[PDB]
Amino acid sequence: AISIKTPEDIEKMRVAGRLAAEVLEMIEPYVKPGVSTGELDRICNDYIVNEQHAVSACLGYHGYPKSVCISINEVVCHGIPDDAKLLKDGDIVNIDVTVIKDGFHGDTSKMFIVGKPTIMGERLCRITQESLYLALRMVKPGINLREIGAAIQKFVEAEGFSVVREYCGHGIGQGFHEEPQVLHYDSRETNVVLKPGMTFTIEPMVNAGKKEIRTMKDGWTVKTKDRSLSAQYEHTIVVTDNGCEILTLRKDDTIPAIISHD
Ligand SMILES: c1ccc2[nH]c(-c3cscn3)nc2c1
Ligand SMILES: [Co+2]
Ligand SMILES: [Co+2]
Ligand SMILES: [Co+2]
Ligand SMILES: [Co+2]
Ligand code: NA
Repeated sequence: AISIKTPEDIEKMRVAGRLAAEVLEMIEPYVKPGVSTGELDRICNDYIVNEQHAVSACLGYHGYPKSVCISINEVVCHGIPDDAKLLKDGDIVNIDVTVIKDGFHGDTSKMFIVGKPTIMGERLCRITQESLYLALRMVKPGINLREIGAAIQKFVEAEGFSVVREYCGHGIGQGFHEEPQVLHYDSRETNVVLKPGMTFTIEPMVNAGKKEIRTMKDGWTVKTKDRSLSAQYEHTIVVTDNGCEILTLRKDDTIPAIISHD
């Protein structure tokens, strides 16, 4: 559009964003060696539907068959939960949740390391999260999204890693994937000035190796071409008069929910 949310709209996004975040806090103790991604997905859907009184935006959307996306190791994104896929020590696992409540969407993802961490896994997860946080700290009215993507890329590359090009952040509200596209790297194509009341996600995908990615024969599951590890974190935000408010913050986040400039 780009769609500006009213205060009422924003309050409903606060509620959907909290619910999405709560799914991620809930699922954590279940993420252990020997659990399958299929069970994790069931637990999440059961929780969203029967405790939260909400629904998964994933389920049925363009025919997607499950309720969350679960992406392990070299899978970059859109991993499909499966009863036969079991987690094991050292795995890094992204769970991407999107909840609809009262017509509004809340979208967020985080990494989990399973059992005994490996050093590359810990590092990649930490740097990815730090790249999301740096971008969040830049959001305010007047800024251009190009600057934010540029800053993500500079940081990630300086840390020896690479930024997935083909996937980005997005506006969100009564629609799951709204304008604008929120690129996580510098592009001359990008020119979006932020205004208060915009709501969008930042969701960098970072590869320990080379940025290149291959989609699977299923035209969907995405892996890293060099089979390097890939990590992602995502938050949903609203642009405020002097900053942003994070709508999907968790107790384990180490960034304030409200960021203020001046
Ligand atoms: C579940 C179902 C359909 C989904 N379509 C998206 C998507 C489009 S651009 C970035 N993400 N993600 C999905 C997750
Ligand atoms: Co997606
Ligand atoms: Co998401
Ligand atoms: Co998203
Ligand atoms: Co360490
Ligand atoms: Na991954």
